[PDB]
Amino acid sequence: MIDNEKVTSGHTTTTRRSCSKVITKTVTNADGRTETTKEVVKSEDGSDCGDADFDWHHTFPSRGNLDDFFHRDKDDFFT
Repeated sequence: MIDNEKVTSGHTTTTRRSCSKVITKTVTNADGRTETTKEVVKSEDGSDCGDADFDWHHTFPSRGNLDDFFHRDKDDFFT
């Protein structure tokens, strides 16, 4: 119903790399259409953002959850 993409309000993100940021949105429409938006950017230096990694992401067919937890942030205990 409502064949129209919502306004999709969101920070739209801006910084990538300094923190782990992976954006994959794959839309499969049984009508025969298929678009794939993929953007993997992982800090190539250091690798320690948000006390570990800002946002985790994962790989969903279209949308539903990150199989992790957005805004991830916690102390890695102490080896």
